[PDB]
Amino acid sequence: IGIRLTLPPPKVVDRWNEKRAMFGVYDNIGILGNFEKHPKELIRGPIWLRGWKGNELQRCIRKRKMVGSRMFADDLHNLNKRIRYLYKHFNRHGKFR
Amino acid sequence: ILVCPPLRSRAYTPPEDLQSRLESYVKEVFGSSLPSNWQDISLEDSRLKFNLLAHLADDLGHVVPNSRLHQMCRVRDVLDFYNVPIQDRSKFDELSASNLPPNLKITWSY
Amino acid sequence: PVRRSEKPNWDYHAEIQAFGHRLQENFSLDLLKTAFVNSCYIKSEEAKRQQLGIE
Amino acid sequence: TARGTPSRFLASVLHNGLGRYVQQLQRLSFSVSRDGASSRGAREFVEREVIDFARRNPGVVIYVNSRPCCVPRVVAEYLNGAVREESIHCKSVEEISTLVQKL
Amino acid sequence: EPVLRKVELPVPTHRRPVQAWVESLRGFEQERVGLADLHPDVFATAPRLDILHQVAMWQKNFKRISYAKTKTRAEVRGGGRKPWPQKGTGRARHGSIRSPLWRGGGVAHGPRGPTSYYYMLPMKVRALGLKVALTVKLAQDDLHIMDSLELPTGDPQYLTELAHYRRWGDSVLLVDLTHEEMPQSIVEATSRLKTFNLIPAVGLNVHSMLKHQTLVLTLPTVAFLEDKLLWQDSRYRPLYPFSLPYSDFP
Ligand SMILES: [Mg+2]
Ligand SMILES: [Mg+2]
Ligand SMILES: [Mg+2]
Ligand SMILES: [Mg+2]
Repeated sequence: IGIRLTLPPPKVVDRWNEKRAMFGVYDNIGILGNFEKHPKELIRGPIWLRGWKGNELQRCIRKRKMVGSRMFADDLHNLNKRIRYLYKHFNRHGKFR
Repeated sequence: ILVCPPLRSRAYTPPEDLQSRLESYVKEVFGSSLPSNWQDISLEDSRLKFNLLAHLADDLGHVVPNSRLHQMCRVRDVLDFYNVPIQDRSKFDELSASNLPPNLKITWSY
Repeated sequence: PVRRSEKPNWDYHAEIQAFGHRLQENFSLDLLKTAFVNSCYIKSEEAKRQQLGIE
Repeated sequence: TARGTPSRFLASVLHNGLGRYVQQLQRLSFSVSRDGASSRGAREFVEREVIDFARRNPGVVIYVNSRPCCVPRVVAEYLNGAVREESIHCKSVEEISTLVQKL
Repeated sequence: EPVLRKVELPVPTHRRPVQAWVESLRGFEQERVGLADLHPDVFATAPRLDILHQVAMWQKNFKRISYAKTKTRAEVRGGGRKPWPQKGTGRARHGSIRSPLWRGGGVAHGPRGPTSYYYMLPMKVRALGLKVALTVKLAQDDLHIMDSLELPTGDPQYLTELAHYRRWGDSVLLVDLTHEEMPQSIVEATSRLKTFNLIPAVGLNVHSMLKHQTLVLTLPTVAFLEDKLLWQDSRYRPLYPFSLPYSDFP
């Protein structure tokens, strides 16, 4: 049997949050703040992909270039093997060549 | 200190002396003559338009909305607006006040 | 099982009127409402109002 | 399949067309929502067509409950006692009119 | 005396301006203290809900970075040698544990790394979305334009009772400009309310305008909006980004 016997506790969500109410504020800052900032300078994330979409191979290459001088050892080796595998995949296997 | 003047109904019924009242307040606001077509003069002058619509909204209680504030170019247009009338009963109050048959009952759990 | 009078969607006057109408007949509704009561129901309702003592 | 479901013989309920024809429908119990997009077709049905439907065949008693529900329904009760409950969840006005006419 | 606000930008030869009432917040029923007209290219564009959907979904998804990650079959711990050699026993051929078939294996096609979803619309599309959303807020009788946000008291019950009396809505987005001339009364009022919001005019956006029921602008705000949004019409190619000098552009 997979199904649960009792229905779950009620998940109550506050739609008038602090974060939900001011979502999208200081977006659209460049257009009507005479272009002092870009809207991509509002992004808060990893230091390599802040305003950059990328592939899986391209994300790994960019992370190795911008950060891989200060990564941990096992994480750096795993990133090396991932870039090797993804090069072998994208440039040799698949349909549509 | 200034708390709670009561809410006002949105319903409206235009009175029967609407023509005399409009001509009286146009004579009062514009300070001009009748000559031939009082209901064809324009309201591009925004001070005169504001004085007319503010005086009417003070008197009759209904006020022109913004989407209809756009479309008033003549006094014929505000005369055609003040013959519209609307009604602010609920849906259930309007439904039970229709000619319901003897075999249709409705209830409201709200 | 319970009577249909005790389930939620129920109105007596509309049911008597529809009972008159679906048989394609014209009953005078007072005589039909007279016909649907019973002597046992009368005695039981007065027994219920007297065990509680309500006039 | 026919071996897996029950079966009955073709029958009238109480010899309808012999004497007088009687409408075999007793009730229609409607439960629609005030707010909620799933009950929009039923909301418009209660607006425009249930009054003419009630005037059309007066043997039927119609109830509209107007209850908060994620799926609106119609319960059709017949003379022999059977109860048929159908969902009018996200349907047109024409589909609901077809459904209550077939019921 | 009445407050009249004529548009200072040049209108086209046809296409006369659209108007709106000027309310205030000092009194309790002080609506209709003046009458303003607005630029029809900003407040009367075509309704265009496709552009609303484009800018709304861009605004929701361009900031998103999802930090989901699972371990592939090369990162799960262990799994080196070949268990039960290829031809001897009668089990199924396997070359490593932690292959994705096994319990405790790595995922075959799972999420990979912190993935970004960044893309930018052309700026004319975003400005067109703002003009479209202002027009949609006007035509459905939702927009209200004030002379100055100033309450007499500065307590939130006054603000919510006034918004109830004027039949605005359950939520309302209040806009002032420049974030420093916001007076103390409205700030101390709406700093506690949960559905009423103050933003500077730089932070106007399609998502907050759709999320809140009405939208309350100011007369310096509507002049600012007309200038910044009409500048996209009649503008050249960039030639370098507009933060650089450009003799006309401040
Ligand atoms: Mg390994
Ligand atoms: Mg192998
Ligand atoms: Mg695992
Ligand atoms: Mg384990």
